[PDB]
Amino acid sequence: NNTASWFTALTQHGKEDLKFPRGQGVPINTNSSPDDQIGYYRRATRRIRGGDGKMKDLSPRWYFYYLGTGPEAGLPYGANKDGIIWVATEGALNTPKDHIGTRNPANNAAIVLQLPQGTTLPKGFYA
DNA sequence: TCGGACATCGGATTGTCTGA
Repeated sequence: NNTASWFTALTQHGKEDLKFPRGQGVPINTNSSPDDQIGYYRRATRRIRGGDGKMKDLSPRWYFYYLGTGPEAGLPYGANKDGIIWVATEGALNTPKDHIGTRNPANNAAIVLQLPQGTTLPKGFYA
């Protein structure tokens, strides 16, 4: 409603869940420092009614949140939770990114998620 | 101004229109 990821989601089109090699996965963001570049993706799988009136489960969306923000703001980095994967630029600081926070869609459009050139993605995520 | 309806999932964590 009024709290969202700063970024569009990575859509999972295949069987493989999202995951990244250590050091990879944090979006580009000119308002972020390297110390800021740590957080998680959270999976959201929606069940919706199609135009034929039949229900269907859409491809999962994985949204990025900086550490200590968003729906799992209280989770420490590395905590095991289904549908949460952790990412950090090497050397990022293990502190909540309060000053970045989350996005209010009434005030700001999402940034289309950009990963660093050469980032590895699992099959079924489109690059 | 702003809440809400609705689309067909693209972006619904939006886009678009518009009644109130």
